[PDB]
Amino acid sequence: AVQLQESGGGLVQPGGSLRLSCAASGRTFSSYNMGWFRQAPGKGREFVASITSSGDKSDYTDSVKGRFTISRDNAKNTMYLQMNNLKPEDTATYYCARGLGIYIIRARGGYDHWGQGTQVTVS
Amino acid sequence: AAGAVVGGLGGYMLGSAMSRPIIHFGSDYEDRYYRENMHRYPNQVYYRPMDEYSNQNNFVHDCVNITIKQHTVTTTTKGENFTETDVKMMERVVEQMCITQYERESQAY
Repeated sequence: AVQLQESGGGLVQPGGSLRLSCAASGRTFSSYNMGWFRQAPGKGREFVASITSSGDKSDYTDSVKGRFTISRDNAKNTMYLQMNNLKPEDTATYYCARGLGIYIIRARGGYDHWGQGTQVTVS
Repeated sequence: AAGAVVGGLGGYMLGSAMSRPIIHFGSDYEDRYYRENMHRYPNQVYYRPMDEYSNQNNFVHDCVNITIKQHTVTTTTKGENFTETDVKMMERVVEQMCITQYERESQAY
């Protein structure tokens, strides 16, 4: 069973920068689309960004476009989320997930294999 | 609505066949192009339950993207070819039909 693990979370000042990582076990990382979601208390788990298997296309929720950058290193079984110009509204547990089907989508139903999450707190 | 699988993922809904809205593009020419070609564009949209999103824009983006992906696949096998203008026009009309669908889902809730 492929498992995913987030890291890189922490406490960061408004306007600051953090880079998250998602590491996958197994040997099929590059065969699947991947995504990042976030959940704050009192809210549900919501789309942040996604990237195709090859890296050829990416997608973002409107509130993070221009601030956050998703990428992947297919030779290292790792996805990243570079988060710049962080805002208080970005505070959440961030989860990585593996795409279902061949199309990257924004719906919560479009991914599985959720990690346990990494906490990001913007003062 | 009808349940659907697209691109190997289930959980989609396929809406009813709709009356496509007339779209304005800011030139009479493109308006008339649209009127002449709108039959080539979707009149049914693929969407997912509202509860799979935290906002309307994400619901509508998925609905636009997957509808036009599925339409492009199924119509290219029957010989269709879409130009850049066609794609732009499809994105606008499908976006309106997806917003209508979102409103229907949001009133039901």
